[PDB]
Amino acid sequence: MKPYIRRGGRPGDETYYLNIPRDIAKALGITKEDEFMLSVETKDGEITLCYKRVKK
Amino acid sequence: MKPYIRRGGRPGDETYYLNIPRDIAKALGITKEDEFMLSVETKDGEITLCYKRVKK
Repeated sequence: MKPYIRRGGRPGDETYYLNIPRDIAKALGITKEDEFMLSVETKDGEITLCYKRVKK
Repeated sequence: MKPYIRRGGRPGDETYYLNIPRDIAKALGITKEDEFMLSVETKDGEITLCYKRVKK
């Protein structure tokens, strides 16, 4: 998947999002109550964004 | 941090997103054409969503 990038009026106020596909979200029971801790790590010498579910 | 949940009619026809903080996005040079491969793992015994960049 490609990143989901949103903008406002002011230049440089853009925000970035990664999608959670429906069936993966459904299989994981992901809800608006969940909390994630984000780490940056290496997977196969490539850059990885890891969201660890910490709450709910 | 929490998920960015957007639209839905309620029935699991919702969409789920995880935010990349702007300066992590900037430090990784994230642009709209980057490609990410989503994998699901355990970290400290908790579910982790890992997004590996597979194309810049």
